[PDB]
Amino acid sequence: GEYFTLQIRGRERFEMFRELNEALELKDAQA
Amino acid sequence: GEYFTLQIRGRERFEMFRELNEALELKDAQA
Amino acid sequence: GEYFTLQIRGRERFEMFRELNEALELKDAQA
Amino acid sequence: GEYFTLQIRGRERFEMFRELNEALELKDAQA
Repeated sequence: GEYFTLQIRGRERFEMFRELNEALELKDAQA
Repeated sequence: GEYFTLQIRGRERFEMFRELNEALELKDAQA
Repeated sequence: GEYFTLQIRGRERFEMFRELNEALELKDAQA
Repeated sequence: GEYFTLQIRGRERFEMFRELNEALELKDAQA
């Protein structure tokens, strides 16, 4: 369990990955 | 709100997308 | 190497995964 | 066109996003 940084270039593509990470984070917030 | 099919070639890559869809689906199952 | 189907519900989210698959497919088209 | 950082927790999940970003980056390297 470690923390990694994902620096991507652009703006819209970064939002796509942000959505996939938004649901995963929701898993940790499944209370 | 419609249903779309994503047919990908390979096997491991398909699992990656499956994980991103596993959390999104978890959002719908946030009960 | 097999073919799998990824049926997702919604419309915008499907586009996100479509982009990640658009680049991967571009890898196979790296000629 | 800007640069954003995606800090995710874990280790395997970060690899998944790294793959989707590996192909996108390959698009910029389509020479």
